[PDB]
Amino acid sequence: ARPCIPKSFGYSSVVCVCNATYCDSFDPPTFPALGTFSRYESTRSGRRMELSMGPIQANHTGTGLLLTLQPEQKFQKVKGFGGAMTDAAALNILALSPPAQNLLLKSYFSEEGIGYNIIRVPMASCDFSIRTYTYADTPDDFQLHNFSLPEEDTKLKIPLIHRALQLAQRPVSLLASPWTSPTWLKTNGAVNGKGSLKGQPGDIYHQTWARYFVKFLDAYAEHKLQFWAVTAENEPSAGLLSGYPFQCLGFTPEHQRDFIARDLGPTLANSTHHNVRLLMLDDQRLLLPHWAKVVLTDPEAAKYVHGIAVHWYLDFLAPAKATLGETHRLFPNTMLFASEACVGSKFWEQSVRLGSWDRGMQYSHSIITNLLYHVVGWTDWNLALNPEGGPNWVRNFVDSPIIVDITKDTFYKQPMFYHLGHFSKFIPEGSQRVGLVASQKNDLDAVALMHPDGSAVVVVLNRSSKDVPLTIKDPAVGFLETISPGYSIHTYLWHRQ
Amino acid sequence: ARPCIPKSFGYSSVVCVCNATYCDSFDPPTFPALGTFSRYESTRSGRRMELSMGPIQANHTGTGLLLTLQPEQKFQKVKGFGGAMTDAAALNILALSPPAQNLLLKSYFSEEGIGYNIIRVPMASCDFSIRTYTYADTPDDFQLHNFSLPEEDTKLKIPLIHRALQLAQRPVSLLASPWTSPTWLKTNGAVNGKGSLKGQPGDIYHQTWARYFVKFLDAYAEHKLQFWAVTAENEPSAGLLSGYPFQCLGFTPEHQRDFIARDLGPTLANSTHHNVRLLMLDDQRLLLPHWAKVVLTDPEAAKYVHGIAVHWYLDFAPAKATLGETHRLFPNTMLFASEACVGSKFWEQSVRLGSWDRGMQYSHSIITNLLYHVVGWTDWNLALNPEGGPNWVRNFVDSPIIVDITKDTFYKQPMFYHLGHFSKFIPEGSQRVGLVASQKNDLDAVALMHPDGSAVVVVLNRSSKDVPLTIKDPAVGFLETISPGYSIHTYLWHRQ
Ligand SMILES: *[C@@H]1O[C@H](CO)[C@@H](O)[C@H](O)[C@H]1NC(C)=O
Ligand SMILES: *[C@@H]1O[C@H](CO)[C@@H](O)[C@H](O)[C@H]1NC(C)=O
Ligand SMILES: O[C@H]1[C@H](O)[C@@H](O)CNC[C@@H]1O
Ligand SMILES: O[C@H]1[C@H](O)[C@@H](O)CNC[C@@H]1O
Repeated sequence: ARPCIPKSFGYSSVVCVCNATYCDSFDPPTFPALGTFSRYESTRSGRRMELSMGPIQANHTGTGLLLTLQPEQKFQKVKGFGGAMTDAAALNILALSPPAQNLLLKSYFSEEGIGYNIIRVPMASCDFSIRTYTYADTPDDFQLHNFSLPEEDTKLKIPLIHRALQLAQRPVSLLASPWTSPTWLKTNGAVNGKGSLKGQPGDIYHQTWARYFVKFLDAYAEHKLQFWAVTAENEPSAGLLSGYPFQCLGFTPEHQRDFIARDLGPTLANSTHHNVRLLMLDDQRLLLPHWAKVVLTDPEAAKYVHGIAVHWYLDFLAPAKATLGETHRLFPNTMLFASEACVGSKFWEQSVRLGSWDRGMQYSHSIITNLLYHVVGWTDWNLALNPEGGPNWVRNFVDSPIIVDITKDTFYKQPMFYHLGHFSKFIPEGSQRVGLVASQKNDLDAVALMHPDGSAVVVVLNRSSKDVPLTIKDPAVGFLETISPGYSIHTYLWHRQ
Repeated sequence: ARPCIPKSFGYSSVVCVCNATYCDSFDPPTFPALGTFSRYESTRSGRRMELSMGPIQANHTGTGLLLTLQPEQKFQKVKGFGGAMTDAAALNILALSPPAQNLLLKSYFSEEGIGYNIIRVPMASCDFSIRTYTYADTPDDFQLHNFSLPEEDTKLKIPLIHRALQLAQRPVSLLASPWTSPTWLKTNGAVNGKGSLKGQPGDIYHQTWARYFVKFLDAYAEHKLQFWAVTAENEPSAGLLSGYPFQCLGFTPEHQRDFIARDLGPTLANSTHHNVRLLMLDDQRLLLPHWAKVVLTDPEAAKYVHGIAVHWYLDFAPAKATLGETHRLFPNTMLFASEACVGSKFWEQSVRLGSWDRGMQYSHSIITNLLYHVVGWTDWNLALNPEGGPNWVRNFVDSPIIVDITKDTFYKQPMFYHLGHFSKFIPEGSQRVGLVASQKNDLDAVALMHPDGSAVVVVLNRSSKDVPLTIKDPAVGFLETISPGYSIHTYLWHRQ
């Protein structure tokens, strides 16, 4: 429908420029006829999810790299893909003119964009906020008589969420996560730094905090928003470290276990929101499988836990298999879910690198490794940031797939946006990842899934500089002859009957 | 003989203040009779390797955790402990007046201090230099006729090293590591960034680079200094990273494999320096076991590799899966910690004067290393200024001694004493042995056997609670003690 308007900022690749009247968009999706495949291509050299089609060949010799589909090797089903509606993201989106806001939201949520179906919502303030607040800042208000949603929710977050759901291709799932409790529930009486809930699981500080989840959900329900899930706490390990700079609330895995068992599970289970799922951890995978053991080998906490949530930030010093794989080995019936990722990365590179192809590859690299190790979904951090990677009240600036330039009523779609798009647009909720074996050692990253309609989707990422010729075999159908260009990512689709 | 002069700077504990006429020091060791032990204690509250003594008796009065010496279980033998004489360390030491310099050097190398017996020496410049330079900056000098040592070596590093050896109670070993080759040998023609050697193992570029190691060893040998070992490159993986900010030289594990096999191994071994050890990796431990499998399964490379050098940064990949697994796979190739440092969280503060937490990080990681077969442990810069500098790129990192040029004073941090709890009492040749815990506890502990047969046990308490403790020697009896919250003890006793 409309192509990328490219612009260079002197990094490895370009961004796609959008404004009030223009943004790159897709045509409505069409089924490739049986015996054909669809290919979506993005390249460092400038191609941005271009649609092309080819034949599936009945025969193939000799020769070189072959990746064979295994429809009988069935693994996890997919929950979905999305990002976080933080104070910082919402504030940036709304600072644009209304027509630019819509193109922005369609890019993420529409069928003319990348079909996101998860939105993470912080419960009150985090570091990507411009002030600290919780929903119950009256000291010692154990009854939560003064619990209320501030404007951050009622004027920025919630209206943006509604407009996304309205644009949305697919049913959208909301995920909620707290950074800090009110400061009077905490041993250090501050939103940041080392500190946890006062007293012990089962007591009034613990029961009040559990009740605060219920009040949060009650309040969102009044604005016609239902949650798919909540996490027990964002990065519980963070609140264990002295001088921790921004909002946190410390739990050892034992504390989380008992908090879930005593307070948070029963409270949620006895509320009108009993169907909301609870995910534990919500922190770096380096904490697995230990954290999952402590919590899930206690059946009183296990009965309340639907899933384990993981953060991507390092990560690089904890190989998937030893963390993600082991945990699945031990609790195959507790889903793994990536609830937060950003870049990053690095201490000598700027927070925002407009046009960075490398950062795009890190996303898709991580998404593929995640899928290969059982993870059922993936959630980017901030949906939009400014060219500084903010705002952020502790200046903890990071990058985002969409960068808003408020003076120019313009936004930039980075490579990360598209690299994400290669998964989000084409893997709906209910897809099942399947086997895919390589006939020879290669430099590609690849993953195959089965769409709920029976069709196939395979994503191939090439992080080397060299083109790599390859064929994908599907026994039901034949052979896709293709080439993977250096510094590219392709998604391949085709019907099976 | 002289106690710590404490000073607080607002962090969890104190530094010890030393200057031209005063520094904290030890008396010569003694050999207490069988049935008595010596304890060195440092606490966050202020004690600094304080010596006391007591009895190891036949009756067991304690009721809590029991640690039993098991001398029959024998593990790795120790190579030693030390730190890096970088350009920055040397500049910092040399900005003190002479008598202050001596007290500093004694703190680390002397019997009166902590008994260091390793020095790592960068081969030309790294980030802790105040300028970029190699030993062969003149382009296209493939025979290296113009190879030479600048002032940083001949005026700063080398004199300091000679003096450290004059003072040292023990034989000191030197370990050398390159950050970058001459830039005209690299794919990118720069000192930093994504770039390897040009061409391929075997060719003129590789041959020249390998010869540069020999020229370096010759040059130091003219200064009457011999090396124990060299690493094949500092952080080879760094140079695979686009825009890497400081001096680097990229090798994939295969490239390191082939460079050692074809060039570095043959050249070193066909030189008068054939006894110098070669250590591979010299990088984060997350690269293990993989890097070890690639290099060490090719017999042509393996025959040249004495050991695997690891950095601790960047550790927070577990010990078992890296060090444990690498030892299982290659049990006759020593593991050695070539560079350790802290390591500041982004809300810090590269230098935190008096930080007890950083102390604990050092001793905790030394203990973990000992429990996973590592034979040696090298700190990074011997000394830095209060800004954690000089560093030509950016400072991130603290150091056990902080020099204040303007007051002719230097500060010994908790890191210094945490290292000392080990380096002072574990000489080269010491062997790690069993130490069995009777019940789950929060302590970190390790036992070793001195070459003279005596026991050394280090007990670290990272919790805030006092832990009542009994240590048992099957040969002697029971030692009743308490490990206070936020403390580190070293226990020493004779076994016959
Ligand atoms: C919007 O973008 C297109 C560039 O594709 C351009 O022709 C149009 O003028 C832009 N609008 C504004 C207000 O700059
Ligand atoms: C050096 O340290 C000792 C002990 O603290 C002290 O008595 C002396 O004054 C110090 N020298 C200077 C110049 O302050
Ligand atoms: O608040 C999040 C930070 O803003 C994000 O940059 C990475 N760290 C984890 C935290 O949950
Ligand atoms: O030059 C070294 C750095 O100065 C040290 O701070 C951390 N490790 C990376 C490098 O090998």
